[PDB]
Amino acid sequence: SNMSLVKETVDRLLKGYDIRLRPDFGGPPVAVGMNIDIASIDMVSEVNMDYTLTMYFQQAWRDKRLSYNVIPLNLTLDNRVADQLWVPDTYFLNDKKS
Amino acid sequence: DNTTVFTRILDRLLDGYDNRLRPGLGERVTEVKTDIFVTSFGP
Amino acid sequence: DNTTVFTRILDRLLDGYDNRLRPGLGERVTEVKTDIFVTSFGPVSDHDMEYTIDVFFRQSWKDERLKFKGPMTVLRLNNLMASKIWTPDTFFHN
Ligand SMILES: *[C@@H]1O[C@H](CO)[C@@H](O[C@@H]2O[C@H](CO)[C@@H](O[C@@H]3O[C@H](CO)[C@@H](O)[C@H](O)[C@@H]3O)[C@H](O)[C@H]2NC(C)=O)[C@H](O)[C@H]1NC(C)=O
Ligand SMILES: *[C@@H]1O[C@H](CO)[C@@H](O)[C@H](O)[C@H]1NC(C)=O
Repeated sequence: SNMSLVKETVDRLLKGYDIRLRPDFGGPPVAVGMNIDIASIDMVSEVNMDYTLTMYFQQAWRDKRLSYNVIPLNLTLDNRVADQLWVPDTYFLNDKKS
Repeated sequence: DNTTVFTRILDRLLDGYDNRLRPGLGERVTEVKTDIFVTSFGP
Repeated sequence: DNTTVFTRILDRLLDGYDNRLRPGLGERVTEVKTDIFVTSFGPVSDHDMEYTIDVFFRQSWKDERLKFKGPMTVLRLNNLMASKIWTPDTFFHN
């Protein structure tokens, strides 16, 4: 079945996957493209000199190890598999509580 | 041994289950039926 | 395919590593070379007699159990490797 095929593909992808190493660990840098879809800017406080903003922060890179050529559909996995992939260590320098 | 047969059922139920794929990943569209029961409309 | 060789290096590093023992437990006193980079001196709360400060707290010790020999000189690893090795338990006295 198609479901078993996708499960086999995903299990093959995550097998032998080292999360400690970024894509191209011994080669050129990886390019991480950013998008932001600002939902709202809640409060602009003059007494704390801060401002709260809610955003849809999206990043897009290219990992060659997560490449499959069996199924032709763009897989959408549960949000818990992100604890088993490599994701860039992005941080906001001037944030206080997020 | 009723707990034993129910443990066997629950173990057979998650045997080979992938919780990263929605039901009918490439063969259908999932249909989530929703409902809300407001216990308290806050301030 | 540097991924496989670097995975092998990492697994050799953590193979036989005990993160409950400081580096040089028997014949040495560990020397932690610290450093601070204050990115922003926060508002001094006069009511609470406190003050906030946002820092880049840097530490650096010498661990002889993490010597390797590969193509790269410095392994810029992920922040999740830092939990499998010994790291000093610096706490702020105040
Ligand atoms: C700070 O952020 C990190 C990374 O975003 C969080 O690490 C994640 O923590 C969760 C919960 O501890 C981990 O999930 C656990 O996975 C194990 C399997 O190893 C499973 O047995 C547990 O039941 C649980 O599901 C998750 O793997 C981990 N992710 C990474 C990349 O390490 C951390 O929890 C955050 N801390 C706080 C205080 O927000
Ligand atoms: C996957 O996404 C790309 C870019 O959004 C799109 O061009 C392509 O058609 C998608 N694949 C499928 C099967 O829809």
